Amino acid sequence: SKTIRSRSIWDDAHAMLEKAKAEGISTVWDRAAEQTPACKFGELGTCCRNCIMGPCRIANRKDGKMRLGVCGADADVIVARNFGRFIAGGAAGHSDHGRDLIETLEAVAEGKAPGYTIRDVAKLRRIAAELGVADAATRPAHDVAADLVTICYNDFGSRRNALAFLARAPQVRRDLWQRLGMTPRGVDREIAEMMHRTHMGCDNDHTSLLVHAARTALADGWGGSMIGTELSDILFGTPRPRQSTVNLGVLRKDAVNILVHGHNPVVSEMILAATREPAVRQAAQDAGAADINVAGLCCTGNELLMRQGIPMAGNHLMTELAIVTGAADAIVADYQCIMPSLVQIAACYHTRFVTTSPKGRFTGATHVEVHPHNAQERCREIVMLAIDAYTRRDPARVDIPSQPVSIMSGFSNEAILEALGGTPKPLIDAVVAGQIRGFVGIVGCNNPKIRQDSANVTLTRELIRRDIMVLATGCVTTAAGKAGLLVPEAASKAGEGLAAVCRSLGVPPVLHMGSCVDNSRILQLCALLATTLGVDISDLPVGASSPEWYSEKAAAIAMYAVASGIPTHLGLPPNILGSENVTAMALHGLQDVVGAAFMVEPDPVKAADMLEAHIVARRARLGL
Amino acid sequence: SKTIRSRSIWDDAHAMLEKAKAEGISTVWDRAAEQTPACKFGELGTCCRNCIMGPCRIANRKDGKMRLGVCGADADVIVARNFGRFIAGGAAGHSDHGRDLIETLEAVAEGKAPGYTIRDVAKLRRIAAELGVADAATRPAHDVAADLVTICYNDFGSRRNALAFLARAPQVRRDLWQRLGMTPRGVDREIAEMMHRTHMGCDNDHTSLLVHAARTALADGWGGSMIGTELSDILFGTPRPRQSTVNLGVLRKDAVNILVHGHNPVVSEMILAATREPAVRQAAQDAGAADINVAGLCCTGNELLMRQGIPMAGNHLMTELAIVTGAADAIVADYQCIMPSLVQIAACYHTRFVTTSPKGRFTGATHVEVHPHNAQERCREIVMLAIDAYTRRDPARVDIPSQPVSIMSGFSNEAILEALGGTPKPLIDAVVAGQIRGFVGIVGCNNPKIRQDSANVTLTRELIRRDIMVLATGCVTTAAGKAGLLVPEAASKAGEGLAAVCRSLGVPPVLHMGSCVDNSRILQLCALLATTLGVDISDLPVGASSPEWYSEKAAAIAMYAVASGIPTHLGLPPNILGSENVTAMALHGLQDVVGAAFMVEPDPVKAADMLEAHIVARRARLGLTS
Ligand code: SF4
Ligand code: SF4
Repeated sequence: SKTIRSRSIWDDAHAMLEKAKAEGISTVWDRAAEQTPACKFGELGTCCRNCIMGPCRIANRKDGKMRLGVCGADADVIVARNFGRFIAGGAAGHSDHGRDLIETLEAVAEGKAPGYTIRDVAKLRRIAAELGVADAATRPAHDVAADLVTICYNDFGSRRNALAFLARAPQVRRDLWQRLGMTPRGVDREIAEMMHRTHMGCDNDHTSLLVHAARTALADGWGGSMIGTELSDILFGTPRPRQSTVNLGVLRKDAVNILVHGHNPVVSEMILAATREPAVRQAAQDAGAADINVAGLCCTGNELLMRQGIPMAGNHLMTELAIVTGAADAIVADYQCIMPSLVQIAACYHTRFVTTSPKGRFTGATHVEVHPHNAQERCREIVMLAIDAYTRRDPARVDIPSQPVSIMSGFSNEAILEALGGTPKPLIDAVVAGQIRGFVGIVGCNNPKIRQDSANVTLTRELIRRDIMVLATGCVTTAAGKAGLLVPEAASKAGEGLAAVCRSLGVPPVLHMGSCVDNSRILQLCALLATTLGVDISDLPVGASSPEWYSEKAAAIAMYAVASGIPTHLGLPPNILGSENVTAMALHGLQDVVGAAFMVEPDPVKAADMLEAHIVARRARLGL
Repeated sequence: SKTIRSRSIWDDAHAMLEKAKAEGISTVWDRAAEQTPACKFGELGTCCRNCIMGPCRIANRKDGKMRLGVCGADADVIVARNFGRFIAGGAAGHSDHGRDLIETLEAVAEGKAPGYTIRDVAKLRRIAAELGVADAATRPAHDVAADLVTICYNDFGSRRNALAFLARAPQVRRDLWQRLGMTPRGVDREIAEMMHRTHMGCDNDHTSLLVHAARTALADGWGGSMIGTELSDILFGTPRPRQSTVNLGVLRKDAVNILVHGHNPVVSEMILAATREPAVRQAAQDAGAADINVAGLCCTGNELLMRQGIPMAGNHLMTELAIVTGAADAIVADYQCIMPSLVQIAACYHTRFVTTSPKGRFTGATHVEVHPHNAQERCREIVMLAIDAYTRRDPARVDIPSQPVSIMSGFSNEAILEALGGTPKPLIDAVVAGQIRGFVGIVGCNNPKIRQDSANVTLTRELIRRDIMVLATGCVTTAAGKAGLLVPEAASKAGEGLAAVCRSLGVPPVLHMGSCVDNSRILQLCALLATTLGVDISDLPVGASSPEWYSEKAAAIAMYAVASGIPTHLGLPPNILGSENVTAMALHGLQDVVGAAFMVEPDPVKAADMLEAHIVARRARLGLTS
């Protein structure tokens, strides 16, 4: 099938697309084909639905009609307001995730979270001292956790002048944010102000609207996401380099396969612990299974990969196909980027679709709500439902298509610095010498409009060939993994300088740094290098790219990378092209304001050319 | 012009529409006509733009295509998510307003707000004692204010189980909210969670989404709005009954006319103070003006009316027409519902359009940013700009069309209770006796799709005829005022029972209770009556109506009225009709959950029939006669 081949570059995707077609199961690609018309105005950003004087659409007509909304708003305001709410939704996704981590650490500190502990007490004391907890090195760990909880909760209040983790940014970058009015003050406050600004008759200046969009996204990267990353390491362990596998072949015919899906490790970490209890393992053996096999999907799978080495079944557009294998006995979901089509496809088989969060409700799903105080009990119940569903699996409909590909994961900043001997100096020297010319974080998703992982893999190959080290998060993890680029042996596919540095360190040329919230690790690493060198983040030879993005969260990540001084490439444009002024601001105007701008380029080789050109220019301004 | 007559019921609007037509000035009605080819999918709520796998539209096609979005979401999820974000935008409008009041009270308590004071120390001590401030009756006033500021800020945090003012609601209503998962916890938090829930692949159940929409709106009415109302009374005075005038005739040809527009009294109160300084009045007289005349627009005008008796120039669709009079020397705006067309229309005259808030930026406006620490200085500078613009006014293009209509305003709950002798008992006795059969809060805006104020005025007349007292806020204030219903003499236009009670108290049959944020006053009054009688708010003979609404803030008000147990009528439907399940939930399903539901009815007489039917049924459940 030429159509099936055009939808992905992977054999395991192709095999399940054939199977789904033979069984009459429609997938995300089929629904994408139906929605291709949609609305030109929605794509251009020139449709407004923010009050019922409208809806209004801005058109270019010879009679001059429909140039303004009923309230008088023009294309610039309407597009900027739509883009702002788009960003606020992405920031809110990371905000609630970070807030949930605070609640969990507070529950542990109060002794009200059976089965949860502080896995990394050393990191707890370090982070707490960094944020100003008195005597964080010597006081009882639960006292220290409670004080860190109070600081993090205060960043979710309305009385701070600047977020707590913002102190990591170099002084020149904080002074710039202050002059611009971009300093993030409260994680929830910026989201709430954006919704106020975008109400009819509030903020009607596209420049003002975009400035607060930067402030809202900065409250994510230096707030919601960074709190989520650091507290997750404290609760569940700081990642260290380890080996694992990826693709649909990680599912086992002889085992109970449980796929964790969503973003929150607070649930998936306890699911994993439940599968290790003797009575639970006995129920699986009583059912005829050889073992219980947990495999990861999306960001919560990335989290289990970084901290436990749990194999990854696939990324965004693989999620439906994982059920089509016939071996998915249960999907355990929390929230974000869980396509509701999985509920209907699970109904085609024996698969149980289990929801666990009060925020992630899916009509028709089996809801076993998980909170810290009952997670150990509830996650036990959830694994038992998976074992029961295993006994109802139809063996004739099982087809696990591929053999898993080996990967190396767990490259937190702590692991990176340890690999360098404890300081960033060897990394700076390699950059100064030109063996590593720069770094690019590839952090994108999948999008049905782009052949799955074609741009992710091509861009990754292009960059490491040019001695540009790649930092991979999100869906790119599975893409780079299946291409065999996440192992130390892949240095043979990097340039001479990068290959030599990788072989001397024993690391791959592509470092897996975690989930989408773990893009905050990349902010931290950039901030560390800039502070060490005494320059701004906008002076570093760095870049960010999302070749196949789709979600509001990806746009928020791109926005706070740009606002932090990181040139950011997107494979597809956001819904803003209906305003030339907003588009020019995103592509060019922001360069004069924050020292970086967006790039839109669907050709991954041309994308690599543009990212390299920025890296080269920044190398020149550093005198290298 | 038949078209001009069809656009409003008021003579002052007709004259300015005729004037605008001859001068080639397009108004909101003209732009509404251009946008009448409104997207069907946007109107039905079945278009989703929440990711760039889309946009997606759900259609009812013969070939069965486009039944689901690319992610698999159906019409129920897509409509419920769009409505949730719609509600969050309205709640965020009130949230930021209340937050600004907290900052102003904090600035006063620290002595960093020249020209601001605690105007109502007595209410400060009462509110602070109510929320748990230790020794609020005797401690220094600035110390008490600082502790109340801390309590209010904590409601804008993420560590509360329930908002502070939620304790006003009856226990039965709080227990119901708790079981349903509707208890509002943080003013900003509920807004943020709604944006998280409506992200792709998060909340994909329309019932769950609608329940959190109720929780988000409750964080407004019992949080952002209620904090805004009470702190505004503390900072600028608790309203008491007073006389004033309304309509475009409140503008004076011989004076410098300054129109305050927006929602925040922190700015308009200092503008008024600036126009009262002797040196500023001297510059106006030196320029040839008899005086400086401040007149109000929209909610900030409602606030100046309630606390200072400052006359109101007009409501939503009058804002453009006020500049067309040719006598508007300056518009001073803060934020919310300020149409950016005013900037272009001001450019057709001498009028200065001044913005004052970092949140309300308008391209091409004159920005003089106002904060508590510099408000006294900046507002003086702003009034001077108005005097200068007055000297450039074209006398030939001036046309102030009408004579002002007298109104009575200032009916805070404190004023109502004082008129009743200090307790609600005389009011309860009148309801039990059947002289006052029920209460309806009419809280709507204007909408170009409805002839201006035709439904607002007709519904108000229908209700008071049936002995149903009307509580008026927002744009309804100007509507009821211009019809002469905001004066005690209007008791002659009410039924026999309501007229007798009004004459016994000396009050109009329509009580102006303030701005849109002051709908929290109506929540407080309903909660007080329910608590006194030992029943739920859903047992009281009450209703709420928004016959001509348009904004997200209006939908948030309607949602938290319903969620609090108040049957709420809307003249126009929200963009939800593309989902029958969501529509059925809003119109019927919610009745079984929170004891009230939405009503959509564009006929104001039928709306009065439906509101009265609920009042009668609740009267029976209380064991009262009709
Ligand atoms: S806010 Fe303005 S542009 Fe948007 S729908 Fe309302 S009237 Fe139209
Ligand atoms: S969230 Fe779902 S329905 Fe909405 S645009 Fe994205 S794919 Fe389409």
